[PDB]
Amino acid sequence: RPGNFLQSRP
Amino acid sequence: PQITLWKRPLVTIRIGGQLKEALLNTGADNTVLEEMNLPGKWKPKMIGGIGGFIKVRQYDQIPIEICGHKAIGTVLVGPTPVNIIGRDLLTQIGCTLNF
Amino acid sequence: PQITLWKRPLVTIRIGGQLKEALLNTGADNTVLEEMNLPGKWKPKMIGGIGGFIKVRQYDQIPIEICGHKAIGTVLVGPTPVNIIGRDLLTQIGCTLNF
Repeated sequence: RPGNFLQSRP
Repeated sequence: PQITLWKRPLVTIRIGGQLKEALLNTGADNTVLEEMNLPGKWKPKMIGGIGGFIKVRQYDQIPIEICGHKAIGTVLVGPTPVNIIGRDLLTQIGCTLNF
Repeated sequence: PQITLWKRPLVTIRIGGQLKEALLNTGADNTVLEEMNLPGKWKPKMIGGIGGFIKVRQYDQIPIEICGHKAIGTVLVGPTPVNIIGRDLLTQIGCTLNF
């Protein structure tokens, strides 16, 4: 199960 | 109120009358929901995460309720592993990171 | 501090005498740093999120200063786009989410 939900805009 | 980080910071959200679980995410610029149907105009965007990039659809001015707080703004929809409430909406609902 | 979320929460970190910048990420279970040389034994892991998975190396009992708060813990090292302080170490430095 994934655990790193870094997210960056366009 | 005040949320520990000993476990994942998961909260119920309500969007279009559906209840969803979502992660309060300071490491996300934007709010990204798993695939779902929303009304109105959209534009396709590419977002990056830890393992690479994904395509999402951007929808603007969508009403969401996050842990009791009404918000209205931009929602990206795509193949995220978990629903994520990112800084755009955390700022709307008054959320800070304290230590 | 009470860090506001108008901008990415990037903070000073110090590890092994090196000054770096990291993102405080409530959406990350664990702390993962860009490739760097650390001392001691390590074990390969995979970590995942948006975009899929990456291979990292796990080091134990690494001292790290985060915003001047001292922590000691497990640090993953690998090809993350940005240095990330996850909940493992956010908890040690006393971090809460407050709405």
